[PDB]
Amino acid sequence: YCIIGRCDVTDNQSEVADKTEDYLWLKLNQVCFDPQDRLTLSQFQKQLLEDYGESHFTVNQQPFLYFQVLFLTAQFEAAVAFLFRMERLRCHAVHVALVLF
Amino acid sequence: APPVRSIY
Repeated sequence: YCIIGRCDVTDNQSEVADKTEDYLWLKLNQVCFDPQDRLTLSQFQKQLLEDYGESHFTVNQQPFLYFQVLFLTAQFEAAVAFLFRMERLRCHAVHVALVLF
Repeated sequence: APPVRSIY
């Protein structure tokens, strides 16, 4: 219902969206464009990394999980710098920067 | 309260 109506943005529907990708997909189907019970890409993209930074998404020591969160929200610079710090994934982060360049 | 469990 609230995937069709883009409502109840605060309720993460955790009963059915238990994975991270299920959350991203749940919200990107809820973002809106031009006051209550409404979320926009700017709020969502900022809300995610500002409040729930790397710390929240890298506790499982899985780096790509956070990268996908930033890249699939149009925050390409964040995801590039972030992934560029993983000494094992420097190569990959430089190139995804070149492509964007 | 988003989960941190990656789709595996």
